[PDB]
Amino acid sequence: APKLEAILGVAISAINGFQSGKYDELYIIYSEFINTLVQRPAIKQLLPVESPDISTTTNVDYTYEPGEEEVLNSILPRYVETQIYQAVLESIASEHS
Amino acid sequence: HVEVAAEVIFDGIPGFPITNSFVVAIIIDIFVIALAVAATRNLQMVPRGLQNVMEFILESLYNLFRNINAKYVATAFPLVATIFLFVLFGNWFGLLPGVGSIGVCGKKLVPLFRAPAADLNFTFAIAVISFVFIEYWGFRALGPGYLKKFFNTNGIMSFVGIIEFISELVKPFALAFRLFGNIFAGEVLLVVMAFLVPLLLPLPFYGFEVFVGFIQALIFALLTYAFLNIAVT
Amino acid sequence: HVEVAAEVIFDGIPGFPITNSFVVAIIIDIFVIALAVAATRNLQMVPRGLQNVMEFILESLYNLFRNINAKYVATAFPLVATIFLFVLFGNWFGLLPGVGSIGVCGKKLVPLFRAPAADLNFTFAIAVISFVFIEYWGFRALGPGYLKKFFNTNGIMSFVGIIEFISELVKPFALAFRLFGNIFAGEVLLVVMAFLVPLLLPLPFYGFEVFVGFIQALIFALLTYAFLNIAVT
Amino acid sequence: EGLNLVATALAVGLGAIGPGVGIGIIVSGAVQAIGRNPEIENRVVTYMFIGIAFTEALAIFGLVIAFLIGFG
Amino acid sequence: EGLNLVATALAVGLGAIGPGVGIGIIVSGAVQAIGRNPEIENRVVTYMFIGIAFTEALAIFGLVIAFLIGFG
Amino acid sequence: EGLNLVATALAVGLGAIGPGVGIGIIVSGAVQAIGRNPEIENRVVTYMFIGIAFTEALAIFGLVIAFLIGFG
Amino acid sequence: EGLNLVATALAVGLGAIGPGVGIGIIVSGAVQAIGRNPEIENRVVTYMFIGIAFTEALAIFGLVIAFLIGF
Amino acid sequence: EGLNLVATALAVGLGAIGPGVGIGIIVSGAVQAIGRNPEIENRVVTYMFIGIAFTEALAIFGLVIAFLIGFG
Amino acid sequence: EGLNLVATALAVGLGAIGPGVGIGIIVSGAVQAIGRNPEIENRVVTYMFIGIAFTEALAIFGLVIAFLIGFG
Amino acid sequence: EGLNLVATALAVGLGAIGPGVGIGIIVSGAVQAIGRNPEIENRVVTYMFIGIAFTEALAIFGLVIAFLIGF
Amino acid sequence: EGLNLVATALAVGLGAIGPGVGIGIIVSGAVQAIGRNPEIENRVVTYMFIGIAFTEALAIFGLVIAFLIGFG
Amino acid sequence: EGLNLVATALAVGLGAIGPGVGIGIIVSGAVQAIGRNPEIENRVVTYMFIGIAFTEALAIFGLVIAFLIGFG
Amino acid sequence: EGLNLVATALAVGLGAIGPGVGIGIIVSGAVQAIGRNPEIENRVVTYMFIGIAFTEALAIFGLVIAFLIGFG
Amino acid sequence: PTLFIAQLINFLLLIFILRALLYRPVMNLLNERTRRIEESVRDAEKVR
Amino acid sequence: GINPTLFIAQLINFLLLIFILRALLYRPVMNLLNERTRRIEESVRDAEKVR
Amino acid sequence: PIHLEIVTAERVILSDDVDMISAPTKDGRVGILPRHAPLMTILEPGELDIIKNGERTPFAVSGGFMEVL
Repeated sequence: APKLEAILGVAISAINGFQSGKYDELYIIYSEFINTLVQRPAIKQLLPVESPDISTTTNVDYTYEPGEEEVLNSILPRYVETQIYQAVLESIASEHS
Repeated sequence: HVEVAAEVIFDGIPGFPITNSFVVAIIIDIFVIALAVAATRNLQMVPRGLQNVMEFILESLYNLFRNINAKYVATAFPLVATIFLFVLFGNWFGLLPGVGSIGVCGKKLVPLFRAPAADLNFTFAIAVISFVFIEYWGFRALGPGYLKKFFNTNGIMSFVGIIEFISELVKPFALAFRLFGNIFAGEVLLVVMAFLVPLLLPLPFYGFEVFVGFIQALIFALLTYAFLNIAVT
Repeated sequence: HVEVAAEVIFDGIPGFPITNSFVVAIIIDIFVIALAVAATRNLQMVPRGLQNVMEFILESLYNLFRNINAKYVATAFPLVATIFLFVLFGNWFGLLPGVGSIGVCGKKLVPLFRAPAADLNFTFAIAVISFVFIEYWGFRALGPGYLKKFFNTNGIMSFVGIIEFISELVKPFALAFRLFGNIFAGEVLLVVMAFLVPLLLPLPFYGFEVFVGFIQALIFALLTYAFLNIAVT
Repeated sequence: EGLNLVATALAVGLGAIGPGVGIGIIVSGAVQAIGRNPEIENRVVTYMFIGIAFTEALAIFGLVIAFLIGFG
Repeated sequence: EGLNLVATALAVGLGAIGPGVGIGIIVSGAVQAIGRNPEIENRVVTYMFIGIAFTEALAIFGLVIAFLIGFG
Repeated sequence: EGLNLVATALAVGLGAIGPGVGIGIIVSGAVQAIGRNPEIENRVVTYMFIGIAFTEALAIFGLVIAFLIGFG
Repeated sequence: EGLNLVATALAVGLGAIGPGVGIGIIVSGAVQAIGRNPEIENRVVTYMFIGIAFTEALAIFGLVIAFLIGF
Repeated sequence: EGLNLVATALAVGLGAIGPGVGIGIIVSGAVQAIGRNPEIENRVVTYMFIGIAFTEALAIFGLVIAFLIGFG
Repeated sequence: EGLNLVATALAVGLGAIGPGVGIGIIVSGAVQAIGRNPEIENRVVTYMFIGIAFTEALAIFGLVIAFLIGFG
Repeated sequence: EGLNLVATALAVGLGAIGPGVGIGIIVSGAVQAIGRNPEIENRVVTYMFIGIAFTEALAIFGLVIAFLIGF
Repeated sequence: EGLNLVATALAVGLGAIGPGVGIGIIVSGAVQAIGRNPEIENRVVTYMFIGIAFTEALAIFGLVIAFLIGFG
Repeated sequence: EGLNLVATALAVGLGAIGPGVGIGIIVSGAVQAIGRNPEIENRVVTYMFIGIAFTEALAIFGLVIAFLIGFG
Repeated sequence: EGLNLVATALAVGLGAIGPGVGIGIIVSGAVQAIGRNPEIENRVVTYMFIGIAFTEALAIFGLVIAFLIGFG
Repeated sequence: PTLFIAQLINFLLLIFILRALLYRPVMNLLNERTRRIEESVRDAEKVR
Repeated sequence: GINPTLFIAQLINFLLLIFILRALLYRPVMNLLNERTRRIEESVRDAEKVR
Repeated sequence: PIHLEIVTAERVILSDDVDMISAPTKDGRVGILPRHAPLMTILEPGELDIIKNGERTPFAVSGGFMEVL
């Protein structure tokens, strides 16, 4: 049951290389948990393009107190970390199955 | 020799005074009616040319009024559109050559040959007709009316409400004066500024007038419909 | 009624005129000296009564001075405290009854009852002493210093150093005038407010002016500390 | 003498410049709010009219006084 | 000599520029908070009008003088 | 001695002050709101114009009174 | 000749101008702050009373001058 | 006694600061929206032209008087 | 001549425009900062008053002249 | 008399108030945008020039009057 | 002819309105910066006093001419 | 009677008052603008200096008039 | 008459406002910028001191006129 | 004098109102300041 | 009041109050230092006893 | 009377109904009430406050975001 801090040692380096231009796209391979009997590998894009399959829910607008750029720059590193954290945690469950 | 004049009549008094304001009012009425029938007689399911432009204009204003209010868009559409169409060509006629030059048949008394808005009689006429339309539909929609605005604090202080009466009485004057003030000044702008360098100077300020005259027509149209929406609420 | 004058001479000159700045300001100095002995004599580890009030006032001023500047918090503390204490006592004494009703025992003599800063000379003297203190402390801290005041050519601007020198010179006159103006206006305003509706009208204004004098007294001390900060760097 | 004439001219202009910028900032204040919170239009706009018509009043007081100066 | 008439016209006109700007900014100021916290309305509108009353005050003293010397 | 012409000149120039700056605010306010999102543009466009038209309403009062004094 | 009437007209109207917008900015300053932070009435309201008195000091100074020249 | 010359000078002057600061506000507000959302540029730029239209309209009204008084 | 009287009026009238709005700008800026950073409220209030205390100095400079003119 | 001297100075002087504040506001909004977004420089400056030009049009109108009245 | 008497008022009157609104701008700007970060306290305060000194110096010259016109 | 002395006095007063605030506006926003992204400073500085130097060009012409009037 | 006296008083006060408010706004923009961006504060202060240097320059041009009026 | 009596009456009325409002907080502030000083001194004395 | 003698007398009186205030200000400095020393000593003594 | 949800990357902390929120916003602390206008903001290392019928629980937030609707 690892914590988000454990994956920060890799995620931060990946994002810093992405920001510096060393890496132009970023991917993950994780053991997707389909069922207790089937654990197929999965590929997911990490480049934070967008996640609107939820139809942007109500798509309500907000007043970005720190600003458009500041909110964007502070949410994208967190979003990929959450995606990595979920994928690693999903892999752990798939590993045990 | 700018020869600026506030009100003119150009004789024409068989039995009663017929100012040249009526003369231009009629010729614009004839032109818009001639334009009206031309698109109407050649009615096609897929419009083109002259028919295309007429309906495109009306739907444009119709959408704007629907944005303002849609449940009286159709009822108020006749009055407001005529307000827009009539004055618009008047300003557009007011920019034709011969506004002040005409009159050489004794001072050079000039046939109006301009926007009728440059005379007050046009303005107050356009003012009250809107004002009674607001009040008539104000009583038609609100019923007895004066639920607010007539002291009787109902969430809004009674101190304000006497203020709106002096506002309702002044907007028809404001509506009358805005059409008069902007356009007649544009007339005096053209003549007086032509007094200095009448060649190659007036063109920028010219197109400024036609744009303003174009805007003055629509802003007047918007206000009457908007005031109708304000009165209804 | 409602008479006020900016010049006071009092009476009884023993070889030198004794203005109002020697009959009410001396009492303020005596009262200020009295506070330094009526509460600092029976000192205790745990302050209480008059001792607690004096300690709290001194601590608040020291903390405010320390926040403004800590390198010379105690270097100029006696100068700032004396100005603040004298001004606060004078401002408070100016609100006492009989300020303008004294001297009747023949026009009435405002002297011995006006504020210490009411006279334009006492306020000017207080600011001048503070101005010299800031310059002397700046001279002591910065040695020769006054590089900006020397108008030496730098990379900022060739015209710089003259306005700042003028502002530094004008700082004493402005401070003296501000103290003189604030006291004079408050005394005049209360007297003028008594001309019309003398009963219970100037209740809040007189009290507000007392707080204004307290604010001004602290501001004068802060401004003197600000000049020290300006002289610091 | 045109002492009444200048009095009319100054009263209308000097009494309207106050509301002149006053009207601008009010609705402009409202249009910022409506862009931020579109759903609250009917409430804020209700306070908009009782603001603008309230402000134009002082201009109206100048006008009726000016008309009194002109004839009265 | 219509100098009295001039004084009346100036007092009412010069009165309006003071509160008139002050009145406008408040409604713009109030509407922003309403777009922020619509439900402080029962409190902020109270604070809004009392401020307007202060703006009303500076207008009326001029108006009182405008009518005092208007009739003598 | 021509003082009436000065009044007319004053009325036109002075009356354009508040509306001149007020109109600058309103359109600046609207475009900022429109810049936030274009979906609400059409609705606030009318709210812009009705705010605008009230601004000229005060100015043209100075305009109209100028002709009433200059030619009457 | 009537100049004393004119002098009164200046003092009352013109002395109230600075505060006329000044009184606005104070409470218009508070409304955004209290709207953002509802629970800060303990000091913002008090300081807003501090500001209104100071800005109205100019207004009353204009008034008192008007009475002195008025009489 | 060139009193009318003062009127001509005054009319153009007060007619300038009225809109002369507004149009600065007009472009200042518009350009911020341009930077944030350049997609709506062509839509809002027309309105910026629409907004300035009333301003120089009020401005040249003074110029109308500035030349009318100078010559009859 | 009563020109001495209007001298007092301009002395108290003008010279109040600046600090009158000066009071507004100072505290309004401060109260905004108080809401943002309530913890440092005491420190900024000290700067808040010294900002004020300098401005009525400008205001009173009008009054002292207004009193000097009244008393010669 | 010399009133035409005064009118010339007032026209050039009081004519300069309008654009004087206006020009500063124009580029200040423009410089804010260019600092926020550098990519639109070719567009904002083009609009800033065609907008700022209208300010001095009012001024040069008065500036001409400063010569017509003088001569 | 007390033309010197009115010269006193406008001299202090004009010279106070500018810095009066001027120094208000510094304090509001300065206090706003502190709320963002109190770490820059030492630098800004020195710059804060530099700004007010320069603008008030202009007002000081209005004072000295007021004394100059008072005497000669 | 000294009207030329008045004329030169008012010309510089109006000539500087206009852009005097304006020259502040450009650099007040400038220090803000170069604050966000210093890399455009290499380019925006050219646009600013032409921005200022084109402003007092209006102002200094008022001085030229003042010099023109001070000696005929 | 006393037109020499009023001219020099007007020269000092008038023309110190725009620069006076210009000085207030200019450092206010800087203090806002340096607080948010302390890293480049030293470089931008130069522009601030460049910016102010023009402000008094306009004002001092008023001061030099006063000496000319006093000395003829 | 009528003005002198009115001035004394206004001063007395102002003094009573100002003292009543201030002393409610001033005494509480003084009590809080005295208690804070006493507690710190007592704690330091007790520890030593 | 415009009198050099009055200004000199006021300046001398203000200077005299400064010296009196200097002694008064000197006394609070000693009291402030004593409180700091006692509090520091109490903390040090308490730490030694606990250890 | 607004549904509060404190969700963390590891677990959900609290999901009850809240009267008032004293959020540590980047530019300056803001209050959030039952029907607050829409908002979504960055937080900074600070001390958030939740009011329960006059009781305050310091849910100090090392950092994150807050979407108010």
